[PDB]
Amino acid sequence: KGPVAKRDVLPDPIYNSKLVSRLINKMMIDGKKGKSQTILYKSFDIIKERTGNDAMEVFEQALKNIMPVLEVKARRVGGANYQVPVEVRPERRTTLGLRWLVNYARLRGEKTMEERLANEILDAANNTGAAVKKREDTHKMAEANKAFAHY
Amino acid sequence: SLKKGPFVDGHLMTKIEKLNETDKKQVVKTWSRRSTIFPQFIGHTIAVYDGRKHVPVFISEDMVGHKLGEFAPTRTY
Amino acid sequence: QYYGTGRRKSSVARVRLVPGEGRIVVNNREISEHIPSAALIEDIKQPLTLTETAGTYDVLVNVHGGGLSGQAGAIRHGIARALLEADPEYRTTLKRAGLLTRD
Amino acid sequence: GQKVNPVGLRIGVIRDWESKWYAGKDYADFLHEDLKIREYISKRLSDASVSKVEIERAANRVNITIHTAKPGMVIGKGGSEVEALRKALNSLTGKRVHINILEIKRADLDAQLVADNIARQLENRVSFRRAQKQQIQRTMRAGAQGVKTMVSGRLGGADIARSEYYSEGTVPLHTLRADIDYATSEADTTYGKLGVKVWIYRGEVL
Amino acid sequence: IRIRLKAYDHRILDQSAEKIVETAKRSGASVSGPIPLPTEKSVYTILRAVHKYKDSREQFEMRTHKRLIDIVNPTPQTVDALMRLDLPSGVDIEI
Amino acid sequence: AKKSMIAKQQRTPKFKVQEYTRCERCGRPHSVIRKFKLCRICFRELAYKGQIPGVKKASW
RNA sequence: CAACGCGAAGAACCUUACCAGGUCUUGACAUCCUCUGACAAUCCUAGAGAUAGGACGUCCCCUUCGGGGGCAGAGUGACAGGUGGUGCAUGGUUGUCGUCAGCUCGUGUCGUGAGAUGUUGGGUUAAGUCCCGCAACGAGCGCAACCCUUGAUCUUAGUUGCCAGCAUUCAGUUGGGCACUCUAAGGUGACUGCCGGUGACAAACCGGAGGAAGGUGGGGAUGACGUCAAAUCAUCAUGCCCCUUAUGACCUGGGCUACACACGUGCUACAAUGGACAGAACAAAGGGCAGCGAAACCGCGAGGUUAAGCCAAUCCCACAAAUCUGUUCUCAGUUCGGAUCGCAGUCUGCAACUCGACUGCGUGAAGCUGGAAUCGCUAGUAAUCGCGGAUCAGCAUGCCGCG
Repeated sequence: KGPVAKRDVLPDPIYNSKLVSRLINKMMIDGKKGKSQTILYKSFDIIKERTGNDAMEVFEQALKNIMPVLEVKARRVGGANYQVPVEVRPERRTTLGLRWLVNYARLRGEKTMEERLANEILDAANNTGAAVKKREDTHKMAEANKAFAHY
Repeated sequence: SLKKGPFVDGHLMTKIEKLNETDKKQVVKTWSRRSTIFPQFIGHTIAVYDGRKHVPVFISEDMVGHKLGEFAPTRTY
Repeated sequence: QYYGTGRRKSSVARVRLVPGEGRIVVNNREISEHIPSAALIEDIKQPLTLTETAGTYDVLVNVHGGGLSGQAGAIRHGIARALLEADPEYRTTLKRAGLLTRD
Repeated sequence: GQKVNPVGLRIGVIRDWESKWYAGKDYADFLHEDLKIREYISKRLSDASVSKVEIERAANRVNITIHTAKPGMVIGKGGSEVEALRKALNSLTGKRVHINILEIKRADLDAQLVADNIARQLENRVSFRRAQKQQIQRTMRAGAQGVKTMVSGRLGGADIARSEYYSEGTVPLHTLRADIDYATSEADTTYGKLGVKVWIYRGEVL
Repeated sequence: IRIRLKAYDHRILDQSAEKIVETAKRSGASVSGPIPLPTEKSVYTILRAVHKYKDSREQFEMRTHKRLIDIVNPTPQTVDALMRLDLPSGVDIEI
Repeated sequence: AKKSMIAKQQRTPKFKVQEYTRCERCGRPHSVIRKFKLCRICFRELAYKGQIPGVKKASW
């Protein structure tokens, strides 16, 4: 066996970014990529409107904040069910950040996914945020499981 | 039937006509649960074969809007 | 009259790259007349931007079959194929894209 | 579930259609008529040991090709046999019927007649070993790259019915181009019913 | 003037088309070549099993190759030739 | 009750609506075929036996 | 596992087997025997009809006069019927291991024996595929292979396909071209073909150019010996056993569709990626003769009337919806869902009452994401939106396929 390759589509006129393209690929339901594209466009527009700054930098800072450095992987060595901290590769970090962003944004609850994602990007740029709660919990678990930094 | 006209069996209609030309009389037995009730059915205590017996039923005025099967149950419990 | 076929997911782009100014006809329609959501319009010209062929060839196509996205993909694929068959000088550059998927 | 017969799989590869015509609005009717014709001709010539019978539709005329392996038993004197075979079909069908009779050389090679002879020998109380071995040797001396014969049912037992395999040579059923002749036969004995399965590999075509 | 063919036999239909084309061209009628019309096809699904085992299934294929030939010049000689032409029954020649 | 059922199928029905289909070879209702008017197993075996010029093994 | 959207690819009668009732007994169905000659076809009564009471009415033909070729009847018994039992007697047909890679045979050797050697050991592959060594040499069933489909190209051909170059058109409709998709035919092609490296120098593996195709290109057909006393006596035959004026047969109606219930499979819902309204684009495959049915009119509507065209690259089914651009509502058991529901209607058919679907009217709950646990999915796959056909007078959330 072994790993496998893959690729995506970068070009996006509204805040061109490969991570933005990956996010667009995410949050998509029922094969409706157009809905996700429109939602992301309108959310970035609302961000640019409310905050006098380019949404690209805000999104980058939100990703830098939510990205988890250490992952806590379970492992059952005997009747103990231990856990092992793990160093997350940048790809897995970005994917986990996207997952948490989307999930907690849709979990927040507002009148529109656009406003939900906008407020989530804001509460991510400002470390105080839902996805950052998940980040902090994961970091706490990794710290508590530091005893198994390496087998 | 929507505009082709109401529905009734020929033999049952002939029996009812023979019975009504002079006066309404003894039950008119028939197996035609399909037949729809007409104003002529009024006064005639028709019988319907529910599968094992004939149930005589007195057809009143308001019965015109139903079928004999509506008054002839079949399932048992 | 350079010709090409942008076969992609049942959507065929009967493209004939003839020398023109840069007009792109889709089933006898205009770009905006046919395809809203211009996010894909800029993508169609991806190879047209990789190689400088801005306004020297016209694109007359009769795209039959497929949705909007599949039609745009077939259009750009046929454009790339016809452009390569016309001038293979930049085939070394366009081999890193290909756009052939057998979808 | 087990293997499938090659008769239905080799069509289009090498074997041609046993029925060659293009019909319309009467496909099932002509098919049923031909089925009845085949049933009748098989029940009649069952003693004449006929292998197969092809039919061709000819615009209200029917051309029937018969492979019997023994002409003197299907045409005999020429007149009586042809009359009895053609007028009966004409009367039972309703239109003209033309008959052609071909003779199968090396009659010990066609699965149909091979299974027929094996079933006859079984019904004659012949041992299921002697008959099988003799038929296999006969086929092999007649010339065949491979012969497979299977008999299942009650071979003398009451509580258990089991199969028996006896084959020599190469019988590559999985090879598409094999021209394997396949046919089945039944033998109703006093102890029950016996089934004979025979598929013979005659050769491959390049 | 036109004539069509419909057959399930690939090679027989091909040979019949070639023969008709030759017979019609040898007299100088300039008949257009055999038009390769789309072949109509159908499929039937049947269960391999007898009673149980719905999953076990087979597929049967039916194909008919249709071709058209259109005459350019009247050439009654070609008409008589085609009229006196005898081909197998697997094509069901139709005018 | 098989040949009795076949005779009943062959009977002249009171109304044409009362008519039902049978494969004309066996007494198997429940998915008789129209195009061939042959029973499932019967049609399969006959097609395998070289008859039915039009039907052959399918592959896609 | 291999029963549970399975037989059964469509139960108002018919299908129908099962039951209440009215009935019959060379019988509903096929050979036998003696005759009397055509039966049918229209009409009244009982009918629910089976069936009779019956009337109108029987036109049969072929020959050198006997007879023969069917149909109906009138008598006799050989018989018929078995959806009656046995799949622990069977043929035939399928499911599982399993598309897993093993299962075997001739000769020779060893072991006094059951047995082993070939098939073991090393490398290698999806493979007991292949190579090396080899006390063994060869071979069969298998596996890849040639079969079909798709991915690219040369040629053969342009009408019922295409419309650019040309001229006309409201329409690809016309003259005109076969440039080109396209369709249907012959070929070619990808076969470790080539180079480097590794490996034994081999079999074999990684990378490299070409190319549509690189290491069985993807998929389908193809299911090795045998196991489950696996399923089918119901598709068919089947020995044995059992009934036979009845476990057989005809007909009306009923049941096969009942539910305090529980469980498999599927569809719809709980809403803001949303609900309703206005505008717009793209489809792929398949069917059409008592069949498919343009167009027009009527009707909110399902649909009805006249009817063009099509035995079909022509004409039709048949204007795909998701989707996009707008208007509007606003977090609520709601402008969510439409189930149950009353009425009024549409498709069919003698008749949708036990018993279809669909449409409008007025409401609208269960339901706001659902317990252990459990299921499918590695790419055009998951998810999801429509389209056509089987069974069919009329019936699909299931089946088959397509996009």
